Amino acid sequence: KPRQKRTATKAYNVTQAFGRRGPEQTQGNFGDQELIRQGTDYKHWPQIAQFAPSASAFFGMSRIGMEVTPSGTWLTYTGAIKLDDKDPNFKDQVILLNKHIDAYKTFP
Amino acid sequence: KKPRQKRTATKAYNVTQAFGRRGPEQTQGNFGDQELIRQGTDYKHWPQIAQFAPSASAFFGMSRIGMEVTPSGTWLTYTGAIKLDDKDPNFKDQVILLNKHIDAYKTFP
Repeated sequence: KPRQKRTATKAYNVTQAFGRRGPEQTQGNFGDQELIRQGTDYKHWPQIAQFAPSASAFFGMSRIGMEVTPSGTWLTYTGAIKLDDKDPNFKDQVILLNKHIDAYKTFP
Repeated sequence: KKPRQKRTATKAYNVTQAFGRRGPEQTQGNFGDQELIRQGTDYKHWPQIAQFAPSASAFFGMSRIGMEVTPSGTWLTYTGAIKLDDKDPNFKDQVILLNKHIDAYKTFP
């Protein structure tokens, strides 16, 4: 199955499925060590996954493009998802997302 | 009623209804010709498009995720790229299909 259809778990983790966390255009930057090692087994995974798009929304909400580089042919995507600041758990949701965004920068 | 990112477009609740008019601005979607806009996931080639959409795990694993707080609220930003498989015997058809939908809105009201 292609990379975009993989699901990370304890036995096949985020790094294995999706590469090291990092800053470059081809890399993902999301996840602290616990999420990287556990994937969808991570204790707070469903609280993160609520923000992941359906296939329909992915193609409906995003700015989609095609690029061709020496490495290959790429379907590019970009977008933004608004958090509901009336959700009771809003403050915690933001805290959780921020804990995982660029977590790798403090990997010792 | 569902959060925008969990909606599913269909003939009953089409791409415009679920995700707004296509156009060139940000958070504005640019993907879909008139047939896909009207049909969503009922579109005849929807599976050949959906093969490129990430799982929840992949979306958070592959993408560049950010958080933008602005006068309108708090936004989770995402950017990334999905590699097509150059060795897939249907690669040429995939490229044609995606290109047919990217910025299709430019050609119709």
